[PDB]
Amino acid sequence: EVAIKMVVVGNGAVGKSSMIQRYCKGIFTKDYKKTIGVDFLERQIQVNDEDVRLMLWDTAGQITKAYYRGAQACVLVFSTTDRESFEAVSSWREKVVAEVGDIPTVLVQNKIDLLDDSCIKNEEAEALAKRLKLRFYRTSVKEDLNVNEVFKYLAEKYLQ
Ligand SMILES: Nc1nc2c(ncn2[C@@H]2O[C@H](COP(=O)(O)OP(=O)(O)NP(=O)(O)O)[C@@H](O)[C@H]2O)c(=O)[nH]1
Ligand SMILES: [Mg+2]
Repeated sequence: EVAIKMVVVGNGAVGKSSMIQRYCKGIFTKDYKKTIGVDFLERQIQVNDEDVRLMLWDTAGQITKAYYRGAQACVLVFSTTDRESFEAVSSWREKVVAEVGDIPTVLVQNKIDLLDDSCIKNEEAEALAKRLKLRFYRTSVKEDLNVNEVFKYLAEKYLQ
């Protein structure tokens, strides 16, 4: 079994904990509880012909070097309804790079079910993905849309 440590970063309330808990535990709740300390969740999946255990590290976005240390893949998350979270993506990217260098990374626009309150045009999100040279997924944790694919992509990229 191959273990992969993955970090998930982004501004407060973008849905980092919701993403991780949906992926690992299959649930979603509407109430916002800011993450306390660092929470460790895991999921065992199959990639090709190999058992893989994804070790997902969760912490609040509003961070110690120990959180990033040894990270092998990274999700950069912003929220459909939070322009500041989108503007902060580059800052989060550079924070991760400064800690661990070049690791497989993916850009995620979460809360896509709230498109009526969107603060980011589709073309702006895609322009950011291109400028950062990152694969881009639109997710809804509430609807369980594309969450599995985000983590599968990172696991496949690490193993390749
Ligand atoms: N409509 C909708 N709400 C979502 C979605 N994902 C998360 N939320 C909501 O957004 C709020 C914040 O989610 P949470 O996962 O705690 O965010 P976080 O990035 O972990 N925050 P923190 O950095 O403070 O720990 C919660 O009210 C949660 O229900 C989504 O895809 N759609
Ligand atoms: Mg959280």
